Amino acid sequence: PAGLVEGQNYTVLANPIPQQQAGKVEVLEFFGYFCPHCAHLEPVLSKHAKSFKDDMYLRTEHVVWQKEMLTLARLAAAVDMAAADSKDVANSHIFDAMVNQKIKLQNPEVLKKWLGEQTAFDGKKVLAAYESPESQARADKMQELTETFQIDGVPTVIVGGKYKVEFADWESGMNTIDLLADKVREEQKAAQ
Repeated sequence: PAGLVEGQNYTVLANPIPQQQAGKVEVLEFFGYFCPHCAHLEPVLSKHAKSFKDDMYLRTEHVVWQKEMLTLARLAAAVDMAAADSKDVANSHIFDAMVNQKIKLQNPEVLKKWLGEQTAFDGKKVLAAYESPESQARADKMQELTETFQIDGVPTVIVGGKYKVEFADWESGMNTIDLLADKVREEQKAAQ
């Protein structure tokens, strides 16, 4: 009952998600900017990621559950691109705008004006990223992942491509991530 218990604090995916970086331990969060629980997880997870070892990284993917949602995935892509060095501020700003302010960032006309006005993070650079072909292809991939892996709830966190965190609350889930990361690290080394 202590530590990792399959079916209790984690489960194993039927089909693993390929990691972006080989030989590292990926922590993958599926989320949506419209999602209140995702906005609450955000500060916990982003803080915890500061503790990550050099062989771990946090990857995020926005779900696409309807055609209108692709714009939000393109925003997520743009933040990843242009705001890599201050993603936390950007996500903070976007969750507030969507969840608290009720701004329709899923509408490109609304989103582009809003982005141009942000400076707590580099809104103009994120706007440029949004307008780039990279972001359209990052967003298409998010839809593909959503459908292929049947991600039907957010937030969802998967470690090492295969271990889904079953959260009791956000804080305890961070401990689960650490345990799963060690499990992965030593699985991947034992197989090499």
